[PDB]
Amino acid sequence: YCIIGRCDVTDNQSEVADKTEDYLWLKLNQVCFDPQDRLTLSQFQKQLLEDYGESHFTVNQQPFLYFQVLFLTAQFEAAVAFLFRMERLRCHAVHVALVLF
Amino acid sequence: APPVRSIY
Repeated sequence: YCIIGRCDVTDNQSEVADKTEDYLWLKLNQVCFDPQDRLTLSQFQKQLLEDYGESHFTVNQQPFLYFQVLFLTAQFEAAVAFLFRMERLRCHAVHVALVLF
Repeated sequence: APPVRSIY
């Protein structure tokens, strides 16, 4: 219902969206464009990394999980710098920067 | 309260 109506943005529907990708997909189907019970890409993209930074998404020591969160929200610079710090994934982060360049 | 469990 609230995937069709883009409502109840605060309720993460955790009963059915238990994975991270299920959350991203749940919200990107809820973002809106031009006051209550409404979320926009700017709020969502900022809300995610500002409040729930790397710390929240890298506790499982899985780096790509956070990268996908930033890249699939149009925050390409964040995801590039972030992934560029993983000494094992420097190569990959430089190139995804070149492509964007 | 988003989960941190990656789709595996």
